[PDB]
Amino acid sequence: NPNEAYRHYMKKLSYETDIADLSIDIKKGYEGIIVVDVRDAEAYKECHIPTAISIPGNKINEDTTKRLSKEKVIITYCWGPACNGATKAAAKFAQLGFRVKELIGGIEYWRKENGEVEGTLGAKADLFWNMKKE
Amino acid sequence: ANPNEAYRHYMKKLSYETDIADLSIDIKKGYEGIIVVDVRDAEAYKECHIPTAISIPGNKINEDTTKRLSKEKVIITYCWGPACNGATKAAAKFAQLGFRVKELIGGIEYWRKENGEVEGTLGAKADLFWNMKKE
Amino acid sequence: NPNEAYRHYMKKLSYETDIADLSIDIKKGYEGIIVVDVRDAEAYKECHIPTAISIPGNKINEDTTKRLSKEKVIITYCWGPACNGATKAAAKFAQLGFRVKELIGGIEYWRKENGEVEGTLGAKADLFWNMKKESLE
Ligand SMILES: [Cl-]
Ligand SMILES: [Cl-]
Repeated sequence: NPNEAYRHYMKKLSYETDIADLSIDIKKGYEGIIVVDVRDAEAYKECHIPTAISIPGNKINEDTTKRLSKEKVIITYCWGPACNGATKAAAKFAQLGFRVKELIGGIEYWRKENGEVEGTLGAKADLFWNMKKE
Repeated sequence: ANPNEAYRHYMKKLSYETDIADLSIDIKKGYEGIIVVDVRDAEAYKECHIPTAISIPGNKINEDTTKRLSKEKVIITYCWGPACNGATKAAAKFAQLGFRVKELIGGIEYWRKENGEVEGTLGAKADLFWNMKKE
Repeated sequence: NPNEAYRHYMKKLSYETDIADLSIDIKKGYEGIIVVDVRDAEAYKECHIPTAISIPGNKINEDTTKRLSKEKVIITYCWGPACNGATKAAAKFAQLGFRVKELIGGIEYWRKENGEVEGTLGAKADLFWNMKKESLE
């Protein structure tokens, strides 16, 4: 029924955010969020989203987030739609008592949507995770 | 989890959405039990949209703009693609209006990547993705 | 609240797996999973994921799954993000009593993430589903 549907979509929206919404908070300098790149350290060093900090997914714990305020909202992101990293991170952040949303689209679509990137390689970095690279 | 719980989950998920495949079918056979609604900006629509689809910007979904729509048909909302949440937000507003709705995963982005035809001013010449930098 | 949030995220993962996780399973030779390609038979024969068996979604039932172990886990995959195949498939498998998870990204992102492909056309096969090829097949 309509009511059940409404609750469903709203709830789904409460656990996520898209490239468009993020691009606005960054552009307006909203400080109510902390953008966290949960991919590999070297991946972040080569290319990452503006204002984002690095915290590889397997490194999320009390020590690596001691400086993060529980008053803000954590936005996690991985490579893209084909990655589950952002989701695994969200669970860990949540377990640590944070309010968290996962970015849908990842850095892949942030770039496809013509977003700016920072890093050692920038727009020259690989668009996708390379399963064979390692 | 166990099969019983798994079955419920997957079925439920399927009840709130639909893919490019199922859409193309109802469009090919001219099914009229649906109303394809483009939620993106008015300009994007006019430039390139899915066949049989109407234009209703997400931020404009309300009683006034949905007065000619029949609660008898099923609403199918769609935005740019996997990176957009428009279709989802649109579904909530539509369900809030007492409608029966489903969001289209893939957006018009995959409708094209899947050799789908489009109508509009620029047609297949329109940009594939949303441009953050465009004013 | 954090508590509910944790339950939500954990449950979402319990019904899926990604390219990365599957690649590690294929490489480590894990036998606790059964990769099932749910697309059209022809598509599979042309290009599919290593160690995966062909079982078209519309052809899933007790006859085609009789020789599959219930002790393992079924991983379904369709073309990609814009497909519901794997999800419809998961449901049927769950109805048959199997433990199952769907692969997000499908074969599309498997190949994009530089994955190996086996089949007739291999890496030369089409990357996306062709809406027109249907009438022609
Ligand atoms: Cl108005
Ligand atoms: Cl692409």
